[PDB]
Amino acid sequence: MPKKTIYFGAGWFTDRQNKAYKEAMEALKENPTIDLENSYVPLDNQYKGIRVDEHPEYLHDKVWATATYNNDLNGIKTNDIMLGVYIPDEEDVGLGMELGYALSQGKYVLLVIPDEDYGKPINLMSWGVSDNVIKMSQLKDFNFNKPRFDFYEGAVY
Amino acid sequence: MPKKTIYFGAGWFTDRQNKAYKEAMEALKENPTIDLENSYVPLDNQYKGIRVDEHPEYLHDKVWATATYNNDLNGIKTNDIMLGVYIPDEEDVGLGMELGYALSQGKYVLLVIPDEDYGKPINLMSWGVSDNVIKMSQLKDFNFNKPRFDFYEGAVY
Amino acid sequence: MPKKTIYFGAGWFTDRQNKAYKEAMEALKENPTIDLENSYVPLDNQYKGIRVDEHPEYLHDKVWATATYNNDLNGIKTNDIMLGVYIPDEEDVGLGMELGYALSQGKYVLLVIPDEDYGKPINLMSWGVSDNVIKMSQLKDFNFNKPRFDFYEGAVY
Amino acid sequence: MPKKTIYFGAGWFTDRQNKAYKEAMEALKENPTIDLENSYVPLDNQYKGIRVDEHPEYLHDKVWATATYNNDLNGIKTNDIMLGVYIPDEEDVGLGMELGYALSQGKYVLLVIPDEDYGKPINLMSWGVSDNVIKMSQLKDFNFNKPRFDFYEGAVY
Amino acid sequence: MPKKTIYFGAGWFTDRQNKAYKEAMEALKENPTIDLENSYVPLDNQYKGIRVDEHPEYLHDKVWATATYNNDLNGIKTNDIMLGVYIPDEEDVGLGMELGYALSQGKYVLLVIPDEDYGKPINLMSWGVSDNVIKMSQLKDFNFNKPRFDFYEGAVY
Amino acid sequence: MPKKTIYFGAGWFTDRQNKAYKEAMEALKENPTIDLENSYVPLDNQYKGIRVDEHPEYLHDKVWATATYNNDLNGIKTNDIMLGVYIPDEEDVGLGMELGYALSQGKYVLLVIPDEDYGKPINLMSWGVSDNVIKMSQLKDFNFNKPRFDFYEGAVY
Ligand SMILES: Nc1ccn([C@H]2C[C@H](O)[C@@H](CO)O2)c(=O)n1
Ligand SMILES: Nc1ccn([C@H]2C[C@H](O)[C@@H](CO)O2)c(=O)n1
Ligand SMILES: Nc1ccn([C@H]2C[C@H](O)[C@@H](CO)O2)c(=O)n1
Ligand SMILES: Brc1ccnc2[nH]cnc12
Ligand SMILES: Brc1ccnc2[nH]cnc12
Ligand SMILES: Brc1ccnc2[nH]cnc12
Ligand SMILES: *[C@@H]1C[C@H](O)[C@@H](CO)O1
Ligand SMILES: *[C@@H]1C[C@H](O)[C@@H](CO)O1
Ligand SMILES: *[C@@H]1C[C@H](O)[C@@H](CO)O1
Repeated sequence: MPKKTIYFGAGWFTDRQNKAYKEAMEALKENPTIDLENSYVPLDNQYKGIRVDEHPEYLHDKVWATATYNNDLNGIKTNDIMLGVYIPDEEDVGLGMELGYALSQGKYVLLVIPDEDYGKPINLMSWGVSDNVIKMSQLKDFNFNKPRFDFYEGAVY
Repeated sequence: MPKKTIYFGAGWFTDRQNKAYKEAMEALKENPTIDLENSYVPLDNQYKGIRVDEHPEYLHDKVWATATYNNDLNGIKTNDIMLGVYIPDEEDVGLGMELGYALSQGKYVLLVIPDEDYGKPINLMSWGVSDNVIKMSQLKDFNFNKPRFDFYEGAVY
Repeated sequence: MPKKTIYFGAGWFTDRQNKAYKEAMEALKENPTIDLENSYVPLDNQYKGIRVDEHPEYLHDKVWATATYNNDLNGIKTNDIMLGVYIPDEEDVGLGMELGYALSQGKYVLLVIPDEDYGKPINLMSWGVSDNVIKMSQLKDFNFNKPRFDFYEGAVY
Repeated sequence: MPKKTIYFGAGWFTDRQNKAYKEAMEALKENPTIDLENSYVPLDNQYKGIRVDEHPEYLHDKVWATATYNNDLNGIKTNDIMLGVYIPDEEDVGLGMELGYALSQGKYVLLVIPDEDYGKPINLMSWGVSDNVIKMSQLKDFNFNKPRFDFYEGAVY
Repeated sequence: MPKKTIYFGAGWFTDRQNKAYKEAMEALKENPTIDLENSYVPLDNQYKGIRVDEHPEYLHDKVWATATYNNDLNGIKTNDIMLGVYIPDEEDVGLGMELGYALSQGKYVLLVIPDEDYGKPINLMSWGVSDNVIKMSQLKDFNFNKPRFDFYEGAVY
Repeated sequence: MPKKTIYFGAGWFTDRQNKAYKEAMEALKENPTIDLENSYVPLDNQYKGIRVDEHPEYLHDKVWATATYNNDLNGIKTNDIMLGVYIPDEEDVGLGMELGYALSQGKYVLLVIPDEDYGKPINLMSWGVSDNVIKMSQLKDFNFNKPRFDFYEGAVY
């Protein structure tokens, strides 16, 4: 098969986020239309190897912030597809921004929602930016060579 | 004497959001470089007048959603400036998306934060999309004819 | 009192096209939110004054074509609003292209259809690019300072 | 060889359209730089499997129209190359729009004209959006890995 | 009576550059379609007032560079028109970049060349990005409300 | 490995330019993440085979200039990556423009500087457009499948 690369848009700040993250990453490893090795994973592309957790003084460093912001934008713009791991109860402003950038860069925008949450209401603008929204259990078999437009089968506020 | 129009980006989903919203609107009324009458306020431009809070039957109507999403994008693209009323503790995914769209449409992107919150950490991607970020009490006097790039005097996460 | 400029998108290749053209121009003269004098009219901006109808020697001149094409794109990109005078039975490929360019340049895209034709089916892609579609008799009073998204009250094919 | 995907921009509303469609599709099947399987063919991507011919009531459904319009845009934006099967005597507004969108998305824009019609006049804006225009008989051997800019060897009005 | 704002694109690194700069600024002061007061002049918008010529300690500060680069992009994107003061014998890479950004932001791109140099060859890519190119002595009277595409009356290389 | 294509942005007007050109081309031949055959090399894509050196009358031909400019833009837009061979002492306005276009087209923008010059000051706008800047000796081993954002380790004016 041909393979496409993605940007792994996913929060890592809550238990539900980290669960969905692990699940989505596992689904991508099993999906044969995805080149995960050459995809952009934010958490493995930390500027200069420095760990924002082990040294939180870097959250006042404007150079760190500039480089990290730009790395993410670059990760979106140089890969085929924008993936948003999306928790309806824990909606993320950063992801929202990235979705808007992905749209502007002409990328397919795919949201993935945990099966337990699929159907719960999501922000209108999330509903609208997305080209499609699927459940976590569909991610391993999603054909990224033939991405199509569809509507969320769920609520929007 | 020259005046600019804005898109009023703001959540309306919490008490702090609604407080900041009311404050920002009052600041705009007093700002002599702003034409507020010809500006786009999402809450007054929802398809058919309906708000999914006041009429929850439209929470699954895809026509309402399509038209409302598109009207907001149109409100961003046809106005001079993008405004984001921004609560650091209650960040909004919808606004995040709109910030990214505004960037893509070449708009000055100004965040306004309540004075009581100015300085609190904001999402890196919000920090990065923004051209500038000011406090609520600066909004009435901000010169929208000479908008400049500046860094938030505050943290990111 | 604020005024917007437009690009006058319209075919001039049939009797119905020319009729609608004349009507739309008269409506614009009477509309107080339009600065028609500073607007771009393709037919008056062809390279060197020449019209391939009035001087068919320029039908193979690539310089004339380059300059005229570029001037039209420039006329779209430097004006506030994109207008498409639109005959459902005599749709125009050139205008279609210009609608797509206008979309890409972040312009409000307004179709105007002769009252006698308003409601007739229009191409899906015209329906979709457009932000709104109105009847000729609405054009003189349309408020270009507060342009909104609306759906055609009519069919597509 | 490396292979590129396309969007199959072609009308299906006249005898000449359907002839050129069949020919262009055959040429693509034989072209070794094209991955036709993973290309976007509108007519095989009808929303929800519903047949606009067998159920023409869906031409008043705004959801059907929204999804179909968006699928086409998505088909253009997620594929490498924009292909416009172009009949000079039957110029298509929908294709025109799609050409403008393709330009905006940074795609190579290739028009293909039946050999019997190559040379006949085409709209200036079609001439201008295109990066190249070739005859149907050149399509099977076109090297899509090395697409180049050239001018139509033909008239433009 | 309507006025446009500009971005003052110009090198300041040679005697001819500085001469042309002074001349162009004087022309703009006298041009009644230009609002010079609300226009963006890079040299007066450098981060913190500092010029790497007057304070060379900032020649390795990445914060100064980030903010100054971003302010210039912002100055281009929030003003109506892109101006390039252009010396054919002393072409400037920085201005070149800014011309390309201006193009991407849908701005009219006007080059102005000292009368003594008008006609000398200019880089092809400068020739191509530009919408028009005029002589210094035309700048005071140029009608920025009706900007049109025209070709340089001069050579390229 | 997956391979990416590039646009070979490099002047050919000085001894230092031609040296860096030869070196960069050699590095690309040895880099296994690059498909050089299907990359766009300006100097081998001269319009219609005509040699601007052997026939310098074509530098007044507007058709030659139109086609050549458009070929370059096309070469940037249809390839994966923008490469700028960059001489700090011989900065090129044409390259600058192309860098701005590449940014606008969503491309990774890589500057390459001869090792003997790496560290010398470069224009701010060059520093800013670039996603990364490396030395000639790093080009053969650069992983174009995982391009990342970084800052020039050098001066900027
Ligand atoms: N029902 C909704 C939800 C969101 N928004 C837009 C406007 C606000 O700025 C932001 C709120 O999340 O997104 C909207 O217009 N209507
Ligand atoms: N000779 C031509 C052909 C087309 N057009 C542009 C302007 C019209 O809106 C549309 C007409 O097809 O395209 C033009 O300016 N000149
Ligand atoms: N230190 C610098 C270098 C360049 N520029 C911008 C503004 C000029 O138009 C162009 C000069 O090279 O680029 C700038 O603002 N500051
Ligand atoms: Br830390 C960090 C790294 C990358 N993206 C982010 N978005 C918000 N915080 C972020
Ligand atoms: Br039905 C239909 C489907 C897809 N594209 C179209 N353009 C005009 N009608 C269309
Ligand atoms: Br000749 C020539 C060919 C291609 N690009 C160029 N840029 C400046 N001169 C050029
Ligand atoms: C960008 C990376 C991640 O997807 C989000 C977190 O807020 O921002
Ligand atoms: C988009 C699909 C097809 O190419 C045209 C028909 O008008 O619109
Ligand atoms: C575009 C091709 C080359 O890279 C430069 C020369 O000025 O312009």
